[PDB]
This record gives sequence, C-alpha cells and structure tokens, in this order.
Amino acid sequence: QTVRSVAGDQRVTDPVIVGDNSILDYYGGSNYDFSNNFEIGRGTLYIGKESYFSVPNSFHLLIKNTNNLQNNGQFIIENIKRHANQCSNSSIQVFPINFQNDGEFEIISGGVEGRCCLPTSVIAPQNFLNNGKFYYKVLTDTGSIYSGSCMQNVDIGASTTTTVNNNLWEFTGSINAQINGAVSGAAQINLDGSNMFVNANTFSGQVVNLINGGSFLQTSDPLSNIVVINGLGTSDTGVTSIAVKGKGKSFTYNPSSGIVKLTTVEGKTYAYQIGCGYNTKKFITNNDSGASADNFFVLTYSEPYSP
Ligand SMILES: [Gd]
Ligand SMILES: [Gd]
Ligand SMILES: [Gd]
Ligand SMILES: [Gd]
Ligand SMILES: [Gd]
Ligand SMILES: [Gd]
Ligand SMILES: [Gd]
Ligand SMILES: [Gd]
Ligand SMILES: [Gd]
Ligand SMILES: [Gd]
Ligand SMILES: [Gd]
Ligand SMILES: [Gd]
Ligand SMILES: [Gd]
Ligand SMILES: [Gd]
Ligand SMILES: [Gd]
Ligand SMILES: [Gd]
Ligand SMILES: [Gd]
Ligand SMILES: [Gd]
Ligand SMILES: [Gd]
Ligand SMILES: [Gd]
Ligand SMILES: [Gd]
Ligand SMILES: [Gd]
Ligand SMILES: [Gd]
Ligand SMILES: [Gd]
Ligand SMILES: [Gd]
Ligand SMILES: [Gd]
Ligand SMILES: [Gd]
Ligand SMILES: [Gd]
Ligand SMILES: [Gd]
Ligand SMILES: [Gd]
Repeated sequence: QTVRSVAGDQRVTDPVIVGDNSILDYYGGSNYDFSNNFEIGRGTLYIGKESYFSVPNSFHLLIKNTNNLQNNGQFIIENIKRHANQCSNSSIQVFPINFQNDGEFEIISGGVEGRCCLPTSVIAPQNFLNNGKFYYKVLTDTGSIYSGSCMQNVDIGASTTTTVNNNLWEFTGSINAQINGAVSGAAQINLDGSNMFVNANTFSGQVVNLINGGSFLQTSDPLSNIVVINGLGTSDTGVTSIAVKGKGKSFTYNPSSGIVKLTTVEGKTYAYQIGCGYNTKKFITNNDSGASADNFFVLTYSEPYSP
C-alpha cells in the first residue's frame, strides 16, 4: 500500500510504475507530458484537474515517444470543468507506440454548463490492444451522465495505426467517437447515448450495442463484413439509428437472417445484422442533406427494441 499524490505541471521522462495496491495521483497541473514507459500493476494511475482524493483553467495531457504503456489496473484521466467557464485549448493526446490495456482505461470529461468548450481528445497509439475495458464518459459537475447538445468529439486511431479490441469499449453520454483507424478483434462496443462514426475500411469483429438513443454511422464504403448492431428501436430513452453516407434509394430487411441492407443512389449496399423479429412495415428511412459526409441515409425502427 503506497499512495503518491503530486500537484502541478509535470514533464515526466522517467518510467511511470504503479505497484499492486498503490495509487499515483497526478492533479492540479495545466500541463502533463510523459515520454517514457508505463507499468500499472493491480493499482491506480490517475491524471486529472482535481485530486483523485476529493484550480487551473486548462488541461493538457500528452503521452508521446512512450514505447510501452502496460495497464493491468485502473488508468483514469479526468478533466471536469467545475467553477471555470473560460474556453481554452484543453487536450488529451495519447500516442504511445504500444498501449496494452488489460485493466480499466477510463477517460472522463465534461462539466460544461455555459459555453460549449470541450477538450480535443485523440487516442491513437501506433498499436492499441484492448483486452480490458475502455470507457469514455461525459459527465456533469455532479458526476451524472451529460446528454446535452455540447458533443465531446473523440478521435480513436489514425490512418496508419493498428487498434485491436478483444473485450469492451463503452462510450457514455454526448460523445462523437470518430473511428479513424483500422479496428479488429472480437469485442463489444456499447454506445450509451453516444454516436460512433466508422470512417475506416477495417472495422471487424465488433458487436455494437445501441442504448439510450445511441447511433452507428459509417462514412467509409461498405465493408466485406456485416457488422452486428443490437438495439435498433424507439423507446422513452430515445431513438437509436444506423446511418450510412449518401442518399438512400431503398432498404430490404430479411426476417429469416436478421440482416438489413441500405442501398444508396450510387449503388452502394451496406449490410448490418440487426436481429430477427423486426416488422418491415415499422422501419423508417430518412435522407439527411447538410454540412465528413454531407448526406446520410438514416434507418430507424418505430417499435421498442426486443432482444
Ligand atoms: Gd530521471
Ligand atoms: Gd514485488
Ligand atoms: Gd519488484
Ligand atoms: Gd507485483
Ligand atoms: Gd507484491
Ligand atoms: Gd509478487
Ligand atoms: Gd501550468
Ligand atoms: Gd514488469
Ligand atoms: Gd518487476
Ligand atoms: Gd510486476
Ligand atoms: Gd505482478
Ligand atoms: Gd473526480
Ligand atoms: Gd473503475
Ligand atoms: Gd462546470
Ligand atoms: Gd459549475
Ligand atoms: Gd486480461
Ligand atoms: Gd466502476
Ligand atoms: Gd470506472
Ligand atoms: Gd469508478
Ligand atoms: Gd474529430
Ligand atoms: Gd477531424
Ligand atoms: Gd455498461
Ligand atoms: Gd482501414
Ligand atoms: Gd468481423
Ligand atoms: Gd442523435
Ligand atoms: Gd412512454
Ligand atoms: Gd449516394
Ligand atoms: Gd459519389
Ligand atoms: Gd441535416
Ligand atoms: Gd469530421
């Protein structure tokens, strides 16, 4: 049992080592820069605005030139705007070469009441391997889920990075998760009120679960694979949706396979496994036309989701 609790800005060039039953609490700094390896055992590494045990305007975390980030415990990044309401260039940038997450990796932002001013967030290790739980949550000052109009944009992966999910991702609240790199494995992605944008050409082995008005959007051309998407439906906790880039010509649902196909006027056909027991007559289809894809063909279903 060792607690370390360190206040103020940090430029850390030494290895970060958290032993079993230990806590390392970095807080109260506006600037954090780590450049060496991380080894987190059965303990907690916390980097945040306020102490793990509970004020600058800004929060900047950079992990860059780190060879290996090995997480076997809890790795928390927390940036809640409390009293503060100034708009700053707050950022979370996680670019280690190797990130192996066997435990819990949890990013928490939000607390925006007035001006819509959220941090830049990019999680793009060259090699990001998740065997554990990756959480991104947007919370109020009290720690409730934030579901307002100020959307936290999160970039996951990049054009040349490799991302593997073998367990769980869960994005909760007003989050736009832009999947900008190759993702593979065999895992669940839980979208609890959040949107996920499949921008890449490899997005494989991921079962997507839409909860509380969560949405799946693809901007890339149709994949080889048929993504399993659970939760299409309309309830009091909202309307979940599947959307593809372009202008929709038609849809077909096969009640015998549980596969829906969305065909665009360009003749691109997107296929998703939504499950059995849908009624064709209760599907709704809309072309959205505006501003990343200008246009989306949006599939919804008028009745509650039944597993
Ligand atoms: Gd040193
Ligand atoms: Gd030991
Ligand atoms: Gd040791
Ligand atoms: Gd140990
Ligand atoms: Gd030990
Ligand atoms: Gd040991
Ligand atoms: Gd500072
Ligand atoms: Gd070790
Ligand atoms: Gd060791
Ligand atoms: Gd060890
Ligand atoms: Gd150990
Ligand atoms: Gd906190
Ligand atoms: Gd936790
Ligand atoms: Gd706040
Ligand atoms: Gd506040
Ligand atoms: Gd594991
Ligand atoms: Gd927990
Ligand atoms: Gd947690
Ligand atoms: Gd927790
Ligand atoms: Gd973005
Ligand atoms: Gd962007
Ligand atoms: Gd969950
Ligand atoms: Gd790709
Ligand atoms: Gd797949
Ligand atoms: Gd939405
Ligand atoms: Gd109702
Ligand atoms: Gd189109
Ligand atoms: Gd086109
Ligand atoms: Gd629109
Ligand atoms: Gd964008």
